[PDB]
Amino acid sequence: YCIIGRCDVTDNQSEVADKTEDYLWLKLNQVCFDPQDRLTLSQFQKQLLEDYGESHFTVNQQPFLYFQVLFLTAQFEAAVAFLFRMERLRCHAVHVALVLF
Amino acid sequence: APPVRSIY
Repeated sequence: YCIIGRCDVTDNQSEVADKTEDYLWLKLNQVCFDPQDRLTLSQFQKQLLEDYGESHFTVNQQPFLYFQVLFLTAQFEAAVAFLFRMERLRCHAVHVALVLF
Repeated sequence: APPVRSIY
């Protein structure tokens, strides 16, 4: 219902969206464009990394999980710098920067 | 309260 109506943005529907990708997909189907019970890409993209930074998404020591969160929200610079710090994934982060360049 | 469990 609230995937069709883009409502109840605060309720993460955790009963059915238990994975991270299920959350991203749940919200990107809820973002809106031009006051209550409404979320926009700017709020969502900022809300995610500002409040729930790397710390929240890298506790499982899985780096790509956070990268996908930033890249699939149009925050390409964040995801590039972030992934560029993983000494094992420097190569990959430089190139995804070149492509964007 | 988003989960941190990656789709595996």
